[PDB]
Amino acid sequence: KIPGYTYGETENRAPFNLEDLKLLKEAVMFTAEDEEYIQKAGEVLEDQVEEILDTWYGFVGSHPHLLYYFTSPDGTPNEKYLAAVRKRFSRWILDTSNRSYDQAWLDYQYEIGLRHHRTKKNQTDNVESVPNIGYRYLVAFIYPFTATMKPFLARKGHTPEEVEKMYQAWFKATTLQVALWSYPYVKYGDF
Amino acid sequence: KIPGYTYGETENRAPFNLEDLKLLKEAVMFTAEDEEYIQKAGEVLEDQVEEILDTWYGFVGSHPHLLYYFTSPDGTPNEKYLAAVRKRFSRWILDTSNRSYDQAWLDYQYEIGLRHHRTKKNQTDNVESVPNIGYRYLVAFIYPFTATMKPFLARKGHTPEEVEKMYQAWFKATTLQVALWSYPYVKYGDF
Ligand code: HEM
Ligand code: HEM
Repeated sequence: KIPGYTYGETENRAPFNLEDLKLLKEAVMFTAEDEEYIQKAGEVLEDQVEEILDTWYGFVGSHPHLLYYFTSPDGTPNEKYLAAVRKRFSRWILDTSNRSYDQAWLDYQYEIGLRHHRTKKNQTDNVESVPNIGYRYLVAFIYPFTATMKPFLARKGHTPEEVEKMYQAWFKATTLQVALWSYPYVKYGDF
Repeated sequence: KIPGYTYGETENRAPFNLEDLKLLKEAVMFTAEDEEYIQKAGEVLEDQVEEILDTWYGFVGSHPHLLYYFTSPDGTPNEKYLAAVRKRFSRWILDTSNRSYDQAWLDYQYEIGLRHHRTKKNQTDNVESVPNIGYRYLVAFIYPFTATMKPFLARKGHTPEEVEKMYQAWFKATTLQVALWSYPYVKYGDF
């Protein structure tokens, strides 16, 4: 098992439903054409995942104000936290590419947003760390995550158009997901 | 002479400062190299601006749930609302390419986020319409805005190199800006 990973077992039901989902997917231009390529993207990404996270944490860990979010109260990086989160992140990359975007998925998007927000942050791994990830970086992270991703989508031998649609499906998925994760951060009624 | 366009005149100081902006630019990977390239995006965009809004309002306009936020209580578009908003939106495309991202720029980012949130929505043009634009769509719109932008950066004859640099800079500026806009949506201290 992957510790802390509780997909389909949140227990706890999302405040947004499947109609909300249809409507947000439309805002983000996500169609059945995108579900083909997001999963195609899975195949291309599966065995590259370790190297992706190395480029990811290499970006986080090269900025103090972002590494911050992984630190012990003494301002040193919690190595256990980093490594515990790394694994669920790994699994998310795959989930995005493999789960059906349904009630359970939605329930876990609620979960994940709660884990970034002060509501649930740090309870999953029983670490002591910063209480809240300020929402501004969640939005901002949309850029580096998407953009780091692009080379990795090519590397496994794919024709610019194959890569551009995989990329775009990934861009939309990320945006969509983040948008959903904003729920706990937003003043009630403004979501 | 653009009604309700109050850039530099907001009377109204932003709750995020310029060190916040440096850190957020950093999350978004935005550097001096991007400064140059949005600037260059501007020369390309300037004389296409009208067609971009036609592409843009076409998107808002074929989704009832999105046109929603421009409608009068009876559920029709407030055409006075769209025309007034379209002018300010025009100038924003230009401002993103043209202003230094300084304290002024930042004060107006605050303002704009207030005009989307219930705080100020509908007051600029003195109209009756819906009270709040739910934050979920603000984030979601990052994708359509960015992606609908790419083909326009290509139509003035530039290399897939230059065009890729101008696109990236735009994708970064948009995300960055939206991230800032979320402020009045987000519970206090969670941003
Ligand atoms: C593109 C936006 C982001 C994506 C796609 C993303 C993805 C993820 C995923 C998949 C997890 C683990 C999910 C799980 O628990 O099952 C996670 C947790 C975490 N991420 Fe993010 N993340 C984003 C933004 C950020 C930002 C901006 C930071 C700031 C450094 C950050 C730092 C963390 C931390 C500290 C955790 C552990 C949360 C906890 O204590 O449960 N993430 N993220
Ligand atoms: C990438 C995301 C978005 C961008 C770049 C953007 C851009 C803008 C700009 C530049 C303005 C004029 C600001 C000014 O007065 O100076 C505006 C206003 C407005 N936009 Fe957005 N916007 C975004 C998201 C949305 C969404 C999701 C909707 C929903 C349909 C929307 C609907 C509106 C409305 C109704 C106003 C008028 C607000 C008021 O009453 O003053 N916008 N937007």
